[PDB]
Amino acid sequence: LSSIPTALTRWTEECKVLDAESMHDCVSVVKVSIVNHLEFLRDEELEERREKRRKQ
Amino acid sequence: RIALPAPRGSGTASDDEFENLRIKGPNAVQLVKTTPLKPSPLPVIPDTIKEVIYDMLNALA
Repeated sequence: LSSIPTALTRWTEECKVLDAESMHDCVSVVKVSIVNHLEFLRDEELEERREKRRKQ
Repeated sequence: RIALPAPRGSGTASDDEFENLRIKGPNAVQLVKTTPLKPSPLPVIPDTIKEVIYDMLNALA
């Protein structure tokens, strides 16, 4: 049932209790590593798409 | 995966040049798409986690 709290809501409670303001800092530190990887793969897929268009 | 917006205009000299300006531009809208589901196998539950779960089930009775 939807009354049962989801894992993200339980983790949200945990985070609040254990780190209200340091969550943002961890989001920033982890973001720096995620966005660089996803943008690298975005640029590789974009190159692949342009190449496949040219090869067509 | 950060999303790729559609090819704005066919043509590499002009359209793809300004498609790199748009998609890779400092100011952009990196929407997200998920990858296709990879077939995750079930994790084997450790025995201590089963002596934790079983003790509650015994507390039912």
